[PDB]
Amino acid sequence: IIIATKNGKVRGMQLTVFGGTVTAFLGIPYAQPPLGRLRFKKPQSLTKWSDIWNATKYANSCCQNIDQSFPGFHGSEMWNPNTDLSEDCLYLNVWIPAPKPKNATVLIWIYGGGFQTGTSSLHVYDGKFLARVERVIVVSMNYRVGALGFLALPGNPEAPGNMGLFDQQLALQWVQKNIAAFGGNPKSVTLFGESAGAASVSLHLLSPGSHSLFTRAILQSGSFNAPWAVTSLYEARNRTLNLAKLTGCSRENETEIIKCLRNKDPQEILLNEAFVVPYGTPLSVNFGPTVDGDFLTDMPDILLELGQFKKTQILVGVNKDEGTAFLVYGAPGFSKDNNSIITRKEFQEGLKIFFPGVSEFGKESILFHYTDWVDDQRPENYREALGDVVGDYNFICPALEFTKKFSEWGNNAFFYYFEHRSSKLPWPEWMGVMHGYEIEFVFGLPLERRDQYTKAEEILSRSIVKRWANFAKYGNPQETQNQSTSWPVFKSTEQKYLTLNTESTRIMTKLRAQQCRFWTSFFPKV
Ligand SMILES: *[C@@H]1O[C@H](CO[C@@H]2O[C@@H](C)[C@@H](O)[C@@H](O)[C@@H]2O)[C@@H](O[C@@H]2O[C@H](CO)[C@@H](O)[C@H](O)[C@H]2NC(C)=O)[C@H](O)[C@H]1NC(C)=O
Ligand SMILES: *[C@@H]1O[C@H](CO[C@@H]2O[C@@H](C)[C@@H](O)[C@@H](O)[C@@H]2O)[C@@H](O[C@@H]2O[C@H](CO)[C@@H](O)[C@H](O)[C@H]2NC(C)=O)[C@H](O)[C@H]1NC(C)=O
Ligand SMILES: *[C@@H]1O[C@H](CO[C@@H]2O[C@@H](C)[C@@H](O)[C@@H](O)[C@@H]2O)[C@@H](O[C@@H]2O[C@H](CO)[C@@H](O)[C@H](O)[C@H]2NC(C)=O)[C@H](O)[C@H]1NC(C)=O
Ligand SMILES: O[C@H](CNCC1CC1)[C@H](Cc1ccccc1)NC1c2ccccc2-c2ccccc21
Ligand SMILES: *[C@@H]1O[C@H](CO[C@@H]2O[C@@H](C)[C@@H](O)[C@@H](O)[C@@H]2O)[C@@H](O)[C@H](O)[C@H]1NC(C)=O
Ligand SMILES: CC(=O)N[C@H]1[C@H]([C@H](O)[C@H](O)CO)O[C@@](O)(C(=O)O)C[C@@H]1O
Ligand SMILES: *[C@@H]1O[C@H](CO)[C@@H](O)[C@H](O)[C@H]1NC(C)=O
Ligand SMILES: *[C@@H]1O[C@H](CO)[C@@H](O)[C@H](O)[C@H]1NC(C)=O
Repeated sequence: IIIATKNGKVRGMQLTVFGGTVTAFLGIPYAQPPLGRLRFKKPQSLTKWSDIWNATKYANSCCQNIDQSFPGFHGSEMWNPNTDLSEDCLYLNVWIPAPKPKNATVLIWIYGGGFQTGTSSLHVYDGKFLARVERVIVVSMNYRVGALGFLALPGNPEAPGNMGLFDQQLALQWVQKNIAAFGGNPKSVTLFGESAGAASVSLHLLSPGSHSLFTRAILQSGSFNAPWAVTSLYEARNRTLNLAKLTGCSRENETEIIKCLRNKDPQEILLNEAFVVPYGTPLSVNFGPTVDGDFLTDMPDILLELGQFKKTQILVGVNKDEGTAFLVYGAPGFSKDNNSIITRKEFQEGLKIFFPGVSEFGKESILFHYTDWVDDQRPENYREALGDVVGDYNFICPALEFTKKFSEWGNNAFFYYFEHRSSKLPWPEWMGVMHGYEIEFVFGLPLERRDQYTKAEEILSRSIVKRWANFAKYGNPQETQNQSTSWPVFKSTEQKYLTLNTESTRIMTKLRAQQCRFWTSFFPKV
């Protein structure tokens, strides 16, 4: 099956999914390759081609550093890129149902990875199940990460910043111009992403250039007001200058530096990205979004607080154990290969790792709020406390605060709390319901009866997929049929949220209330 797009014909391939068929278009280009003089610049528009572009395999992933902490371990390596790294990486994928739909709701995925890593070709991002089961069209794109996607000299178009966000945006534009030819409805587009993907989604709700490119938004374990999500104009300059010094590209003509950095191999630039931060943490975002004055006209907390954003429905949520994944990438006494019972002194040293530039008093205050023990004798007390600290500060409390702020301007919001630990999850049991391990269920992998998921997980994925699709299609994430628990809207007074798990789906109120008052009211003062 061949589809004419605005720049030429693309050839797809046919997949067999659950005694049915999905048509996949893998690796459609959506921009000029950002090579040569185009490196660091905004994405540029594609010239027409006259042949039939063969979009039958995933394209190159964007250049990025690889996580090497656990060679050969599936828990880490399932996130590493699975196509060639290349600067020539601006491509996207389309999964359309067979038979070709008439006017199908579109779902556009934006992956995470700290704005430094990630790729759409990952196994847990396979959109074929969603196309098959719910008859939506699924789209995902590669966008530039790390310095190549977010190096910033504010105002200088040679490296203005937010390039990777503009990559995402050009891809949203491609869906507006072309998805009708695939049987998709450009007027029913829902963005969803996880982690830095989710924070990207939240920034598309703030960027005026994106408002007409989508209908609704879903934010999984991430939002722009998370402390790791935005780099300051200060740090972006200090980081850019450090990179120039590390590469021997220190000049004075601000442009003669970009020229110099444009003659370096991608590998030299990736080498030096690690040391532009003076003190890194497991959550360091060396090169991320900035207030460029183009994609983002003001500091996003101000836009949020004053209601300057797209008015539409949002779906937001977090996992029970967001913080534990990061503990084994640096904290003392932690190991994925033992139960990581840490002492008080280990805990204290762990705060220095995750809060390097924070005062003695700031760290004491974290210790104080999180070491009032419901039982003071439990040996896991400090191990659990450190994960909760990292998770509440870095994910859970910023997401709650985004949802409160956003819903105060009249729009329906739905909040979930994911607390099912995958039965195939390769990390140890003390790490719990980890960051990123709801994605399997959102994409419907447990629906594959061949895998090792239980029947309970098939049913739970089955409802999540239904709820997500009903949110994309109708702005209302109900499962109206198998007598499901009704998901209430998140109001700033009541703060009702839905818990997702295999046993019992319940309505609760005011998640992590005590913890988030500390992080969102007090801690910003220090
Ligand atoms: C494709 O469907 C659209 C209508 O879909 C709606 O879009 C949003 C308003 C969303 O919020 C939901 O209500 C729906 O999913 C049809 O759009 C029409 O397009 C013509 C121009 O082409 C325009 O003049 C009409 O006003 C549009 N109708 C509406 C209700 O906005 C479109 O006709 C459908 N195309 C098909 C079925 O081929
Ligand atoms: C802003 O940048 C300076 C310079 O960073 C140093 O050089 C880079 C190439 C890279 O290797 C960094 O890791 C270096 O630290 C920072 O100042 C340095 O601070 C460290 C300790 O904090 C000190 O040992 C160095 O001698 C300092 N060098 C210089 C030139 O000042 C500075 O900390 C950065 N951040 C801030 C907030 O100023
Ligand atoms: C859990 O393991 C950590 C990490 O040690 C590594 O993993 C072990 C499973 C084993 O293979 C070690 O040889 C590895 O180096 C332990 O932390 C170490 O503890 C010792 C003494 O307490 C200390 O000298 C080391 O510096 C620590 N290593 C670190 C912090 O990286 C930890 O004690 C183990 N805990 C339990 C409960 O088993
Ligand atoms: O391998 C990172 C975990 N971090 C540690 C840094 C040293 C590599 C993560 C991939 C992963 C691992 C285990 C379980 C689930 C996902 N993906 C990113 C990331 C990559 C590089 C730099 C910063 C970040 C960052 C920052 C905040 C949130 C998420 C992430
Ligand atoms: C594009 O693909 C055309 C048809 O390819 C068919 O499917 C692919 C996946 C292969 O398995 C091939 O053997 C099949 O015939 C080719 O005829 C054409 O040459 C290709 N063009 C380019 C530029 O690759
Ligand atoms: C070093 C190593 O691979 N150790 C063990 C792994 C991992 O520690 C965990 O899966 C989390 O990493 O898990 C087992 O205990 C398990 O119960 O399957 C078997 C294996 O010996
Ligand atoms: C030097 O900087 C100026 C702006 O200050 C710029 O116009 C000029 O092009 C730069 N030099 C070169 C060789 O590009
Ligand atoms: C509802 O239950 C039936 C089994 O009785 C199942 O086949 C179907 O997939 C379920 N639907 C949803 C949306 O969970």
